[PDB]
Amino acid sequence: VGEIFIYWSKSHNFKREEQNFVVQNEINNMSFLTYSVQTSLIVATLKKMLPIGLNMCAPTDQDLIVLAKARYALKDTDEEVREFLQNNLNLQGKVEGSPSLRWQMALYRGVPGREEDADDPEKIVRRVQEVSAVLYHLDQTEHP
Amino acid sequence: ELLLQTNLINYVTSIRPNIFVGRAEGSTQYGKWYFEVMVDEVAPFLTAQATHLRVGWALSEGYSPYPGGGEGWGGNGVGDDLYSYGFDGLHLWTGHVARPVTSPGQHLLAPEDVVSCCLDLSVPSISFRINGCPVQGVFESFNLDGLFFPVVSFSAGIKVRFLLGGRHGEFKFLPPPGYAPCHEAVLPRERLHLQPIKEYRREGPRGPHLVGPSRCLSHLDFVPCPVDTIQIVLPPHLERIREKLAENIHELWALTRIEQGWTYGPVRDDNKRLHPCLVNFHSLPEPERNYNLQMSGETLKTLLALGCHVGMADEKAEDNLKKTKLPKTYMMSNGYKPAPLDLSHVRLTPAQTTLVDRLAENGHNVWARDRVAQGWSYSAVQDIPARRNPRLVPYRLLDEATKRSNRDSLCQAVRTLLGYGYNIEPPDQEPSQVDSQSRGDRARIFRAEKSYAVQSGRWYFEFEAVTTGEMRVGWARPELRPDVELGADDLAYVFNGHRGQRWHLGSEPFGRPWQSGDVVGCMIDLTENTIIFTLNGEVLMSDSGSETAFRDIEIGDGFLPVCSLGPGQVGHLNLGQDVSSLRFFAICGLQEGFEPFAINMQRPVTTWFSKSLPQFEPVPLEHPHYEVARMDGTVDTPPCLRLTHRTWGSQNSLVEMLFLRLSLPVQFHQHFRCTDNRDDPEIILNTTTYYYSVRVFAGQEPSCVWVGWVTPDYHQHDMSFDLSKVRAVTVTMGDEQGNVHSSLKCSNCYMVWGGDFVSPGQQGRISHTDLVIGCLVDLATGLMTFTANGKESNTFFQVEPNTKLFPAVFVLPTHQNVVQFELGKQKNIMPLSAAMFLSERKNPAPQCPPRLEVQMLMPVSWSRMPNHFLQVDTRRAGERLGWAVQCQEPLMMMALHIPEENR
Amino acid sequence: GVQVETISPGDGRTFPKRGQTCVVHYTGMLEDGKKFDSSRDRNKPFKFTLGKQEVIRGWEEGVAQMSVGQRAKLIISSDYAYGATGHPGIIPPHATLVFDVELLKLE
Repeated sequence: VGEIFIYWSKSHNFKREEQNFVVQNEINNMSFLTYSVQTSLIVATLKKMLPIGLNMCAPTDQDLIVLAKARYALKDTDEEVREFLQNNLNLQGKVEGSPSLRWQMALYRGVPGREEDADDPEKIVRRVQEVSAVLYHLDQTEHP
Repeated sequence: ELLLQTNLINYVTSIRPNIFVGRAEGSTQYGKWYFEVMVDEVAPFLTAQATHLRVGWALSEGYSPYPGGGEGWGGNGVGDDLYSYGFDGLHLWTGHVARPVTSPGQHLLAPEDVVSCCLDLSVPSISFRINGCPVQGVFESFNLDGLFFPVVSFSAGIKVRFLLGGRHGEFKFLPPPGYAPCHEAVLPRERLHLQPIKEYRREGPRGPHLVGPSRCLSHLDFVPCPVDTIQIVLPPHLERIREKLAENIHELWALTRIEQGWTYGPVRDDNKRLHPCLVNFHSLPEPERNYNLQMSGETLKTLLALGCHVGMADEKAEDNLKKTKLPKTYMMSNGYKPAPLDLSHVRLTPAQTTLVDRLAENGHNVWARDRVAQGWSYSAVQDIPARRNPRLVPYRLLDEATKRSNRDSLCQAVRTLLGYGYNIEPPDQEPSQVDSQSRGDRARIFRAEKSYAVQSGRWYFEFEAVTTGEMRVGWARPELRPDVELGADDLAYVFNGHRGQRWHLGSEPFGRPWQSGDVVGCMIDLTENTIIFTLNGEVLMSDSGSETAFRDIEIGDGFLPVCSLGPGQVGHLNLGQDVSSLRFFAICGLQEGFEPFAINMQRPVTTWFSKSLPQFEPVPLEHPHYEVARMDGTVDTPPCLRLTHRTWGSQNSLVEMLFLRLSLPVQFHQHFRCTDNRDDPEIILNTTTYYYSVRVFAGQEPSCVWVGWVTPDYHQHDMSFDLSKVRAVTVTMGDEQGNVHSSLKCSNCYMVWGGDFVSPGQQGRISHTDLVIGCLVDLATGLMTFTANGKESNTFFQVEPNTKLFPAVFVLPTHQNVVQFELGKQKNIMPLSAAMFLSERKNPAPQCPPRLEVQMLMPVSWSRMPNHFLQVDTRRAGERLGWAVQCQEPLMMMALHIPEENR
Repeated sequence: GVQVETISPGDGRTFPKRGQTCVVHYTGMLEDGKKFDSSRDRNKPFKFTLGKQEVIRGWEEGVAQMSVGQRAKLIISSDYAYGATGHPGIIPPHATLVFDVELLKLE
């Protein structure tokens, strides 16, 4: 769903085509949820799936997510952001830094099975790059 | 007397069995009651303050001792107000006054002491016995406008046992002749046990539960009030049926008898199930057939009286009606088969079923009224010789078993009517809003302390609804008022999920109602200025479909978690100090970036609640309706404090009882003395009499004004106030053989009704003159007198030394100009200022300093909740040991005492 | 003050004798009912020897009438109390004093 939303944001014809479809068919997006960018199911579905995506990002990764969002603002390719995170594996939110990263991290540890994960730097970069891209494009969408 | 005083005091708590007894005209309740309390362990000094332990009686409505600080120096228990009457081994306690009482071998309640309490509601009187030895003192002539219950008040360090008789504690001494064990007063629908009183808090599996007000019975709830039926006149077309209805009900009755196994026999042998009346209704004896014919006639007459319209519809159906076949086995020695008319076709409508309920209720109430007139009374254990019955209670209080046992017969009767083909129109059930309570003042509001107000960020908290009734939860501003409903003004954004509404400056449909056990998650996002509610993790949406509940919220001074529980409601507020305790934070809010409200606090968040104890507070300078003017003294008038009604004679005008006092009291001396219009210097400088007047302005009906004094512990916000509502009691001490030594009258309101001074001719017509009522107090003798328009009145009062009295006026406004406190004087009589202020003790010139001001009684006020509560263990020790109450862990508090107000 | 009213009974036999040292707890209140002193607040019994005029005449005469282990209320008139002078800052002039006294032991 995130890749589809990223396409919706990048490509620009797709926006007119979605809008024309919805207006021409007079299908009420509100009925499905329960015309406008908010009504657009492409962004609504991703906003609904987003928590499930953030849930695979450990709290320590928030600063890396911000950095990756900065790169995507610089208009770097996915590979460029992947390499950026790979080399800047450091700059990772430290638990002692703030109490927030303490209680958040404790709760996150609490979830069963979240002990072997985050062992793989490639895994961390995967997840940070993906969620950062999604958040960046969602930002552009929500604030024109 | 000027600086605020501090001291450490013990927490005190009260425990009662669920036994309630009272008196009312035509009530079904017995008058005399008896119980005992046996003391197993007492630590005289578990802390630096003496251990508290008092036993006695209290009145249902009014005895509300909240944990913490109250009257006097806190630690309020039995006898610390005029609603309870207690005994502590050495003193009789009432009105926060302890009066020593003689007894053989006096001593403070100690281990192995048995206190026997007797309550005779006929006199009325309360008496005590210590280890069987009479206590030479009695309470009498107290108010009887509620239900009385046994009570023990205590501090930490006790273990006692209620002995209520029967299987709930065997009495150690024989009850005095005529008194009944208190275990007989347990209502049919309830089971005996020990409970706290007016609790706003309790423990539960996951933490503390907040509790709303408890619905309490009234002494008038035991008065059966059936609808009159003698004035009903039976119509002929109902009369024709009356007979056949009697026969049909008899057929059904005999059918049930034989089903249960009744056989026909000449005499009442229930052991052998013999039944002479099992013979046919036609063969039934004439008196009995007629008796049944009556009950039928009463049934139809009640149908009419309720307002039901009954009319013949179809004679064809009546003809079609066929008696059901009866098995030959059903033939008993009666030589008859009680054939009932098969009414299977007949269906009852829901309104008809409610009607059946109403008929059953009316019939039972009529029966109960008749038995009460005979002289019967209620009792958990039946006693035919004593005219005590387990059913002689108004229908509403009966257990389901008997209620259905009656509804069955009534429903069969109405079935017979419908089968005979009668249109049965229930009355139009015109709505009758009971409004028994003030809604704004009823539901208890619990909020976080103001210092926790959040002005930025994204905050989350949870509220589990243990019950499914009226409860609201959300975010409030720090200046939230305690007497307004949540969300009725702009100071709170809340969600009320009994019907699914959002509340802010009014109601709007939103979300869906919860069910028991549902957890509402409240989120406030101050970066977006929004408020969101989730029910069991799913965001609640408006009808429009918006996810948010409120938008465009001004930050102002911040927001606080708030909830309100209506009567009989229970909630659980989880502010998230233990993030694992939250049940849906992960599901919704954690990834959205909301933080639990109390995530990083070392200690639990302090809360405040809306205490419904009326208290006197200064009249607000911006009150929408009431204005007070400080009038300066002139050459011919003294200083005055005048009251006016700003919004009189207009739409939105508020017209209700107003209870006013003056901020400062006059205090009587410690010891009372043993047994042209210019003041005479020596008389005026040696007088101990002080004066103040109240001018009721012309147009203000004197019949709506009460003038006099109140003591520091007046807390009655009675919208229908009368001098008969004033709390009063008499404490009488005597020797072993009577010979009363003293009889003191105690009260908290000393007033004269303005209607006493209205001329009999003037009555019924508005006057054009002012009514001036002067009040005189002798601080050296304890005497209080009143004058009206210069004429001395017949009302006088006597108070004890050290008594504090506030000038007071209770008025129902009927004009724009209502009343005026005139702080003047009389010849050789000093003004109030001379008694109120030490520096003016010898100054005859009237004054009204800034500290002297008008205060009004406000019904609700904010009160801090203790962070820790006494741990009381209550359990049934045994069928002979009784019900044990235990409290062993000490708990103290630092109390700040306002000297002038004695609280 | 001095008039003594029992609260809890003592042994009823052993009474203080001149020269003995009495150990007590007490809680002092003005006749109005305002606390002004308490040994229990300091959590340490007060010890005094009869006949040495260490305590006011009210105590001297009252504690002498209490048996060991007895708790009692002593009501002391001003004349037997600090009297006209009044312990400045604590006791107003011409004040009657009410004490709640437990006589723990003699020594």
